[PDB]
Amino acid sequence: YCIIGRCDVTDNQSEVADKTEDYLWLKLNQVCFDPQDRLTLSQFQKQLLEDYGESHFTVNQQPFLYFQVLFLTAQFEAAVAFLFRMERLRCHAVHVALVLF
Amino acid sequence: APPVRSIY
Repeated sequence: YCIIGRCDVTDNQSEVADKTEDYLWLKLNQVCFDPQDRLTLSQFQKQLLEDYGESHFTVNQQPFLYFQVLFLTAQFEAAVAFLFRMERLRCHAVHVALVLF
Repeated sequence: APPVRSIY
């Protein structure tokens, strides 16, 4: 219902969206464009990394999980710098920067 | 309260 109506943005529907990708997909189907019970890409993209930074998404020591969160929200610079710090994934982060360049 | 469990 609230995937069709883009409502109840605060309720993460955790009963059915238990994975991270299920959350991203749940919200990107809820973002809106031009006051209550409404979320926009700017709020969502900022809300995610500002409040729930790397710390929240890298506790499982899985780096790509956070990268996908930033890249699939149009925050390409964040995801590039972030992934560029993983000494094992420097190569990959430089190139995804070149492509964007 | 988003989960941190990656789709595996």
